[PDB]
Amino acid sequence: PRRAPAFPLSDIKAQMLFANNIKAQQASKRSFKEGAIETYEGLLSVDPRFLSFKNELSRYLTDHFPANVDEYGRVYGNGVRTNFFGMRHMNGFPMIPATWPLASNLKKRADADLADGPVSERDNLLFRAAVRLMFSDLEPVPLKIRKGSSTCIPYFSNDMGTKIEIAERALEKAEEAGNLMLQGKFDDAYQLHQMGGAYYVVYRAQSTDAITLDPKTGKFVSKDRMVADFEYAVTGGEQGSLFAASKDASRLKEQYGIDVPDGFFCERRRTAMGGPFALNAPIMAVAQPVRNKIYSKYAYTFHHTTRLNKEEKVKEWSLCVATDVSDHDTFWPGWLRDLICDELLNMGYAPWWVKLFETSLKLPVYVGAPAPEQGHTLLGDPSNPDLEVGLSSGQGATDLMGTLLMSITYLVMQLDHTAPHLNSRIKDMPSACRFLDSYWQGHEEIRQISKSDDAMLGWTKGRALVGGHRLFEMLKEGKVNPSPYMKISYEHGGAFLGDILLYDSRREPGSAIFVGNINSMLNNQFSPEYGVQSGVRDRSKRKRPFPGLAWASMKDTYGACPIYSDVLEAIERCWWNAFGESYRAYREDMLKRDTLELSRYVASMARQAGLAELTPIDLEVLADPNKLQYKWTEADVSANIHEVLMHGVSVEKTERFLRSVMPR
RNA sequence: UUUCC
Ligand SMILES: [Mn+2]
Repeated sequence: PRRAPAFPLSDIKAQMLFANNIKAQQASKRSFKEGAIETYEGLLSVDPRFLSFKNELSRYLTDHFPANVDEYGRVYGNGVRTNFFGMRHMNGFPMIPATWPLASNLKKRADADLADGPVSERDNLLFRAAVRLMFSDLEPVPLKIRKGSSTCIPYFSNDMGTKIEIAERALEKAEEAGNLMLQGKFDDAYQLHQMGGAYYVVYRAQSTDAITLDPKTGKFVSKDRMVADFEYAVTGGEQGSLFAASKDASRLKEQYGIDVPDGFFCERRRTAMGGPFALNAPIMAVAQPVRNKIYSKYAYTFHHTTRLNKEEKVKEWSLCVATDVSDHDTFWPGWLRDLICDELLNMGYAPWWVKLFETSLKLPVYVGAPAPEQGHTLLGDPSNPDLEVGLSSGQGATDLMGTLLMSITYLVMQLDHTAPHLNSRIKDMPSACRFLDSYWQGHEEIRQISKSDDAMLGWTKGRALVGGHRLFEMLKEGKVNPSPYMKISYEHGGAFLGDILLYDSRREPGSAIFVGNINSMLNNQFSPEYGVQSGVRDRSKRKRPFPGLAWASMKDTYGACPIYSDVLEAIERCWWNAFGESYRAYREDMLKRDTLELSRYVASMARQAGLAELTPIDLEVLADPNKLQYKWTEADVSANIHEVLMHGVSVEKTERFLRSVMPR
């Protein structure tokens, strides 16, 4: 297709994305920035002692605890699935350059031999059925907003009062805005109600990424991460180039005088997108009720909490297949957006709301700073949104879009390769709805537990079982993609939402158990994705509000990992060698301090009652709110704790809004 | 804070 139009920041189309206030203006111009993070209060990620510690711990653990993953990617034994060199990154310093987001993924999908629409009428009915079951009998709830999160385009406000006003105003004018859009008046909808414009593209760190130690050379090698330059991004890959970013950290020495030990690299950086809040609010007001519905009625498939919660479902299976999806967000198909919108209209959803929804999935993107001297460019024209970026992480229902796509993708996979006998049950909408309603409740011989791009597919005893083994074998072979919709493979070291499925000698689900991933404990403790932001007075607004609290939930979260004790002892030993102090004592102090600080934020919490009323989930979330995005949901956290991290808009205002959106 | 869901 055509190249997407691009506008420099000086152009009026990009200028219009940033309000006439300092924050917005600074956000538009912010140049590439890097620097060591404050891993913990008073400790830099590049502190010589800390890097020495990481070098000793990483080698030691890898040495003594080699991965235990079989030929089918099932993990067993020590519950270790890879080496421990992932911790060897100079946290805060990114690979250069970060990628330019692809303005269109049509070609990327076509070239990967993925379909440009439902391949059969059956699939078409299943995707639409997914829409009818998910968006049908919704109950209004307060629109909850994350504290400290930015409203992005055009105001970039982080003020709760301002966010609540923006959100309330948005639920009030959404109808008018959507109708303007239905008339092709996007500039009007944006100018009047700030609904439109673009996603603000930021780069986030994936603090740990694969690193291997070459036996032959004795040198460490970081996994190459391919990035697209501007030409490639605007032409959907027809021109320009895709090349490996540089993770080499040598530069830190001459540039900053930072000492770079051997085998330490710059961090992998991923794109994140901040949505224009006025547009997302009306979307989030529907999205939450949808989540509430699927996590309740379809809890079997979609509601995952503890490792035992997962385990109970999986141990009833005769076969469990741990899938992997390649680059889910960028391959997400715009045809599914259009299918979902079309089906919502068929269900009687307000056209103006569906239009807001459709538009949220075609919005231009404003690229900030992928590298020194690059960026500050708007891709796509906000006057007529027509990008096909795949799925924007900042869209108000991103989790649901990925979940709807994949859940049906896996079911189709199970039907195609193992359960032809179930096809006669999917003949029209009613029967498709009935079958999907039953499958999602775990009532069929083929099952799944999934979230966005993570899942485990199951087969009980029955006719499909033999096909299930063939599918598994096909995946192991890795020669033929089992799906026409996304690039599916098997996970090397099967895990689901953070918990590794630990298999015994029988290599069967019934005798397998879910254990915490010890490598994630290390990632969270020694390679956080953000510094402690000690300059942000209000801790509820920080990326890591109460880092110390994770120590109190550690045993609960990682206690079942086979080498749990071993890792804690190796840490203690190496921290001793590097700092001359006890890591455990260090964490107990942090734990006490954050525990005291926390009572300042929790009203119900006695001005010093312990952590007695808090669950392990509560703790992990207070230390890392991001887990409330990729792992758990509001309902999994104690109510008094939830209020620490979120604030809501009146139920009355959303109720009125929701009534005007929904069919009946 | 220096920008996400
Ligand atoms: Mn998985």
